[PDB]
Amino acid sequence: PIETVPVKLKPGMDGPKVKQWPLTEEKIKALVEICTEMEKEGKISKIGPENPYNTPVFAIKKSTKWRKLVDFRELNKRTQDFPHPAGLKKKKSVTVLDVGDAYFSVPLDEDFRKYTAFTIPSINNETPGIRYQYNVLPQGWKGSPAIFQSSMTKILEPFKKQNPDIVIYQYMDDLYVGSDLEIGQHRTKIEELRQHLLRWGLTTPYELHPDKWTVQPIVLPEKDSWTVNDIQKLVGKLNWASQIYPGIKVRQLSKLLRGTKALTEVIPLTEEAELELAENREILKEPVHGVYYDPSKDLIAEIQKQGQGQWTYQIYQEPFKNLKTGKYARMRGAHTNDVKQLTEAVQKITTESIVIWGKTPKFKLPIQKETWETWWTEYWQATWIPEWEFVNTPPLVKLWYQ
Amino acid sequence: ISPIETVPVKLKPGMDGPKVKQWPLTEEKIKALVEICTEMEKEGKISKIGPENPYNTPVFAIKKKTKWRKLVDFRELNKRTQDFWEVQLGIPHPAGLKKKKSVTVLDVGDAYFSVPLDEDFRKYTAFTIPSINNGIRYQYNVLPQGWKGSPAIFQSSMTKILEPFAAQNPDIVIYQYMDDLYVGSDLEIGQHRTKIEELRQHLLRWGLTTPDKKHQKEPPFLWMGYELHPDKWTVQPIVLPEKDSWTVNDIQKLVGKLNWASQIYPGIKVRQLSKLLRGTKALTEVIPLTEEAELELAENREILKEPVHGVYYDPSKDLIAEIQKQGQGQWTYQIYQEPFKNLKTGKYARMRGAHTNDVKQLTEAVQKITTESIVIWGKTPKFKLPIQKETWETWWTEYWQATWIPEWEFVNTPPLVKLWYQLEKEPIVGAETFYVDGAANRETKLGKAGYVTNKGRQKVVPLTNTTNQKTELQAIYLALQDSGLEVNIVTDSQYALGIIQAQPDKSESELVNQIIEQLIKKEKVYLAWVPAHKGIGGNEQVDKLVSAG
Ligand SMILES: Cc1c(Oc2ccccc2OCCn2ccc(=O)[nH]c2=O)cc(F)c2ccc(C#N)cc12
Ligand SMILES: [Mg+2]
Repeated sequence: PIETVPVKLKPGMDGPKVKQWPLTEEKIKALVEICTEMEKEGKISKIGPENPYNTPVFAIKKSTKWRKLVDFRELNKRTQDFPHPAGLKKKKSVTVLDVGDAYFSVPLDEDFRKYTAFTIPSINNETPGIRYQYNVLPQGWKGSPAIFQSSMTKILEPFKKQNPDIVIYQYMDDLYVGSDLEIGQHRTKIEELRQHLLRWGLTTPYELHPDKWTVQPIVLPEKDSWTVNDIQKLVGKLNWASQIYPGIKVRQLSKLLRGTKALTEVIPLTEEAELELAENREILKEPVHGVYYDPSKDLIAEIQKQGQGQWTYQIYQEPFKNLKTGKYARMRGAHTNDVKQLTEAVQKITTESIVIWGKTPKFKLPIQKETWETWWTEYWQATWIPEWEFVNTPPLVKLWYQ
Repeated sequence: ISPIETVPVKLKPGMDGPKVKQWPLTEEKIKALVEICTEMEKEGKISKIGPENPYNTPVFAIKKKTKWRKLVDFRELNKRTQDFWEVQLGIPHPAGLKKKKSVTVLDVGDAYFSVPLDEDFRKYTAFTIPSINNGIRYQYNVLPQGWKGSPAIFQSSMTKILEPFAAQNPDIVIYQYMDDLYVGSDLEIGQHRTKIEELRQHLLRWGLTTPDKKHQKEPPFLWMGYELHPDKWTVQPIVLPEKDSWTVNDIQKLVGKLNWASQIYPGIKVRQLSKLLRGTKALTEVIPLTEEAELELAENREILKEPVHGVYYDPSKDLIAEIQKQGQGQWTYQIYQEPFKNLKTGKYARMRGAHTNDVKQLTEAVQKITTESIVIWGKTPKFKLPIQKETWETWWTEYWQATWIPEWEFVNTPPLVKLWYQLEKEPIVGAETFYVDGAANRETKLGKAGYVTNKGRQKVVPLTNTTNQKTELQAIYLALQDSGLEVNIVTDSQYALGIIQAQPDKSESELVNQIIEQLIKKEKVYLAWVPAHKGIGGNEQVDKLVSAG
């Protein structure tokens, strides 16, 4: 492994200089233990003040043992050099494997190491933070799987030879393994792959079913008795859906409210209006016409809090052109909260995004910036980190995707 | 003197050293510079160099009115040198300091000049002492004062130097800040003085002098706008100027000092003054003071009339935070461990939006306190809050945005944080149904707000100098005014709907405030939305009534 791979940055671009977030004494202590041990193993080294670069670090749990997560988003943006199977989403079962440890077998380009610099913060600015840089390929850096790619192909070659119908896609520190086998057979094959990797010195210390994923069809209410207010809600919703589905009409439904009525007045569904509603229920069954994925455009994920542990989400690239929609739910158990559910939702959506298109979406999070920045690590189990921003957009979007 | 290893320094890629010519100086300054530079050359701090050094940096000598000082202008060199790991900008907060029995302040004399400078970089520090006819060439061997790399490299060097002594003395706490060391311990005063002396000699072995006498600084310590006493801390005396006219700059310094005071003086209100500062024009122009700003400043003066202090931190005791309302959108808080012994205080008066409510602002205040607590103590405090579980739970449950509420105990201390009103979730039976609409001409700015009800009541009110949004709000307001205690309201305005559904209890606009007062006076209000220009029924009548005219 003596031969390091020369890594470059995009022309006219300097290394990352991101602020290290303040941490609790617990997390700092954990990071000090972890980095002490990593230093003893030659994985990282202490650096002097001539290194101006910096990358945020966090302590998570992923087990009871603390794990160290590095936010290489900026470095990833500033460093690039060099595929995704479309059949992965078709498979019945898909299992994710952590293969990040392998990266610590390969030395990092000496001239590039300074860009991986990070800081363990002190409490109350008592001392300057403890600064390190990486000597090996660090987890979370998009350069690591790229450099290790040949070795990975080498190790996986026999298994792929044995199992031609099994799909293996790599994203960052993760291996996605998809099969159409029965669940027991699937998990057995997964374990075989695990033991193969292990016996070839690749330590691997979460299974999905994309066969059930879909774009949620818009659902219209069903009532025994309709009030004026109900018909108003229905007409508003159908009007909203008319931007996406062209054949939707509301004339016969809105006709039932002609005049100036009290909101609570009970209105009988005439034959024509019920016909129109039925037709509108039928057109909402078929998928949208002209929506296609563009690999050159950013993926955008919006999320709405629905209450009672329910969260809706949409993935699109252009407005009103949803590539995917969904609804996430969590059993309360009194141990849950908004931040936990939102974090879990973000991770699930990101996973689905990776499986389907092979990249992470840009999130619009319905939460205050500082709150998210404070508590997002508490439930974060993934090794990757998507981009995100913070928004409002409450007013009608909730009840329509509801 | 090279026991201290040097930090390798490079120029920015593609840049060469500075060649700023030496400005002509008077004979006296030349003499002073010659003597000082001979004394520094004698100490090994600088060296005379050959003729083939192409680089130059202007040098000057002055004595601020007895002693002479050499100042070097390293601006060009600094612009041409690499970046370094940013030196500590943030200072420790006094409320975070753990009470020690013994405390010592060590000032390092000639800090920068005691640390060697990277060999290959010394040629770029070249400066010239002017001859009378036309000169003597010099270069630095140590960290120059005013150079870009000096603070960080001195910092690093000091850390590495301190590592062994700290290794052999884990019972001694050493803070490092600029050219100062702050040493604390719980040993007996005598053996504490002994440990201090050991540290002094150790530093002297690396070429770092410390105060030779009984250490020059004694309690209380004046430091970065703070007074550090043995058993307490406070802020240095805040003097608020009294002027007839106020400029932007004066107001900025005023809110600056008030901000500074707020960390220990409970009750400080800066909001109206910053509202005055909303004029982000030049700092020259005169800003007329609002009555609210006058009152605010007056109250601040009344608060600053009394001396206040804070206590130090004890890791064994719990961390507790309390929050009280200060009136219109302003909040104050106290962080303590002992019930009346405050670690520190603070404020929160951000709207972050045109409209909000008490519970939202309270939650935001809690957020700010949480962040600050993590920064200062490395932990989150327990919260004693003037709000009941039913209130907050209802709010965060109905709140469309995700929020994090800590474990807290309800302290009954008026004014309590409450929901002044709650919109209905279902339409109201028996209540009159107002279909409302507002319109405005986007050119003449003229408009009108109107309603039509199911009882057959219709009305239109004229409006001058307005916009469509404000007319929609105006229409909602009109429906509130002319209705009974219960009322259903239907609008086609997503804007107005969004403003009302957020359920604010305070606003920047007086119209929204009036609407709020009305909503409070009501018993049941249900707001419904319909798409405009869809001939819904009720909405079409008010549109035809008000949209065209
Ligand atoms: C003197 C001292 C400190 O002292 C401490 C040094 C090391 C560890 C713990 C300390 O303080 C705990 C709190 N405290 C404080 C003052 C006192 O008199 N007694 C105390 O118990 C800590 C600081 F940030 C100082 C910052 C600037 C200056 C100056 N000039 C002196 C400081
Ligand atoms: Mg309108």
